[PDB]
Amino acid sequence: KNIIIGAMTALITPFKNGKVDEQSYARLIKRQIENGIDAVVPVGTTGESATLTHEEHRTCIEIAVETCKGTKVKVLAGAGSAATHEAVGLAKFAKEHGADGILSVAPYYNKPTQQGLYEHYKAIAQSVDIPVLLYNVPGRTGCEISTDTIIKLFRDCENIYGVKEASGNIDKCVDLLAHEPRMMLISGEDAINYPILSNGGKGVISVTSNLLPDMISALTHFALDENYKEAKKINDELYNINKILFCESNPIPIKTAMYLAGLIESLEFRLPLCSPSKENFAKIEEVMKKYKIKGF
Amino acid sequence: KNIIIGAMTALITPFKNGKVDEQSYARLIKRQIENGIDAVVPVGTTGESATLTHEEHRTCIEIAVETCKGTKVKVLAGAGSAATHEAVGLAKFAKEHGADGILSVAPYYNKPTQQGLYEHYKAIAQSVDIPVLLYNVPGRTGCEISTDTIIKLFRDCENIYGVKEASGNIDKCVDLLAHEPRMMLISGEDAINYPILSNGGKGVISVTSNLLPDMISALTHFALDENYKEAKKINDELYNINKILFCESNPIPIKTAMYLAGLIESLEFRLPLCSPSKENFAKIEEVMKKYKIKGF
Ligand SMILES: N[C@@H](CCCC[NH3+])C(=O)O
Ligand SMILES: N[C@@H](CCCC[NH3+])C(=O)O
Ligand SMILES: [Mg+2]
Ligand SMILES: [Mg+2]
Ligand SMILES: [Mg+2]
Ligand SMILES: [Mg+2]
Repeated sequence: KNIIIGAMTALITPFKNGKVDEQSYARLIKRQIENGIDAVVPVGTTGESATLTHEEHRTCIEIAVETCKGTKVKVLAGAGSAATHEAVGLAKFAKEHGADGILSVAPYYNKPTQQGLYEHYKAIAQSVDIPVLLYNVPGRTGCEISTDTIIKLFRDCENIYGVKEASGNIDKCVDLLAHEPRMMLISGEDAINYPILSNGGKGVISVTSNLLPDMISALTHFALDENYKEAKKINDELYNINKILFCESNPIPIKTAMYLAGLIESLEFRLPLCSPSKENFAKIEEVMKKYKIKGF
Repeated sequence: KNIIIGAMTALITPFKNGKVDEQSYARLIKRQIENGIDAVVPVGTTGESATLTHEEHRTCIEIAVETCKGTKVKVLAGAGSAATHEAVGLAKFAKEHGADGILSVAPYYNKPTQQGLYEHYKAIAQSVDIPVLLYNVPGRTGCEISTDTIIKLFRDCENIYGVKEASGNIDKCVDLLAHEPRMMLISGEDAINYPILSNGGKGVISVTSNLLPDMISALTHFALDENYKEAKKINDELYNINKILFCESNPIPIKTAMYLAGLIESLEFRLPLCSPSKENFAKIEEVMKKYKIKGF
C-alpha cells in the first residue's frame, strides 16, 4: 500500500474578521515544514472542520497543497462527514486538487452501525486512488470503529492503509497491530504518542505540534528508529503541555497558545467555539513558559 | 412564553430511489394528525437530518407546515447544526416558512464549552421570534448542556422555553424542574416518557409514535390530565417496543418497523445508515406483533 506516516500536524485554521486568514494559514504551514514535520492535515478536528463552509474547507486544502509543493511534506487532507455523499465529495476534491491522501473521521452524530461504517469507508475508498486513513475518536463522534471493522477495511480496500486512534485505549492498539501488523497505526492523542509508537505505530497526527513542531518531530523520528529512551524523554517532558492543551475542548487551548506565542494575530474562533475561561487562559500561559517555542 | 408541548413525533424521512418521497412524507404526517398527535418534528435525528441536504431539509419543513395547515397540529422544525451560522440559517428559514417553533440539537462533534453553548443558542434565539426548544443528547453529540446553562438560557432568552432531554438521567430531570419549574421539559427517550411526565414534564418528542401515534398521544394526554395510573399502564405496555426500536441506532429500527407495517414503500436509508442485521430485523418484527398498528 501507498502510505503517509511520520510526524504530522492537525493544522489550526486562523481567522481574521471572521474569515480564513489565508496568508497566516500558508505561513503556519512552512513553519511546520521548516521544523521537521512530515505531513500536514488541513481541516481536521483541530482545523474547525465542522464550522467551515465546504468552500472554505476546499480553499484550505488548496493552500496546503500549494505550500508543500517542492518539499517532502505530504498533505493528508481532512475529508470526513456524517454523510457518505459529502465525504465522497471531499475525497474526490482532495484527489483532483493534488492532496497526497485523505483523513476521514468516523461519521459523527448519526451513530452508524459497524456495517454502515464499512459501507461508508468502502464508498470513500472506491472513489479515489490515493491513500485513505481512518480516524476513530468516539468521544467526539458518538461511535467507534471496532478493531474488526478497521481490519476488514484495511484488508478489503486497497488504499485504506491504517487508522488514526484518539480513544485512550492502548489495549485496542495492541489488538489492532497483533492481528494486522501491516496497517499504519497513527497516534491521535499527544500524551500517549510514545506508547503508541513503541508498540509499532508509525506516526502521529498531533495538536501539540502546532506549537512545538520540532519536539513532536524529534519524538516521532527517535521512536521510528527504536531510539526509545530519547523518544520517551521527549514524551515525558511534553506531558504537561500535552494535557493543558485539552483543559477545554480542542482547538480552544491550542489556538490560545498560538496567540500567546504570537503565531496568530487574533484569538478568533467560529461559534460555537469561543475563548477559554480567564483561569484556563492563565493556566495555558503558565505551562507554556516551560517550553522553547520556535518562531517563524 | 409561547410554547409547543404535548405529544410530538420525530418524523422519519422516507426515501424512494434515493430522494425524499414527498407524497409519502405528507401521508405519514396526516396519519399522525388523525391519531391525536399535538405537533410534528420534521428533520430531527430520527429524520436523518445529518444526511439530507440543506435543500431537502427545507423541503421537509415546508411539507410539514402545509400538511398541518388548518389542523390544530403544530410544526416544531428541526434546525440544529454543529455550526452556529448554519443553525441560525435554519432557524430563520423555519420562521419565514411558517413553522410554529424550532428544535435545535446541541452542536455535535466539536464539543463547545458551556459558554459556547450559551452563545450558540443566544444567537439562534435572537434570530427569530418563534419558540426555541433546546435538545440534549450527549450520547450522539459528545457534549452536554448543563442544568445551569439550560436554566440561564431559559431565563435570558425570551424565545427559549424548555429542553428535549435524551440523556437517561432522571436525576437531571428533577434538577431542572426543581430549580426552574417554569420550563417545558420534553421527553426525548420513549422508554421513560411516563417518569419524565410524572415529574412535571409537559410533552414527548417520540420515535415510537411514528409507528404507534395513538398509544404515545394517549400516554401523554393521560399524564397531562394527571391520570398517572393509565399513563404508566401504556408506558409499561410500550416498554418492549420502545427498547427494540433502539436495538440498532435510531432510526434504523423505526424505519424497519414502518416498512414491516406497510407504512412506507421501501426500506431505504442514506449512507452511512443501512438496514439492520437479519437477526435484529427478525426481533423487531417479532416485538411488533404484540401491538395494534394503525393504518392510514
Ligand atoms: N456543519 C457541517 C458542514 C461542514 C462542511 C465543511 N467540512 C458538518 O459538520 O458536517
Ligand atoms: N452533514 C452536515 C449537513 C446537514 C445539513 C442538513 N441538516 C451536518 O451534519 O451538519
Ligand atoms: Mg505536487
Ligand atoms: Mg476528517
Ligand atoms: Mg391535541
Ligand atoms: Mg435539531
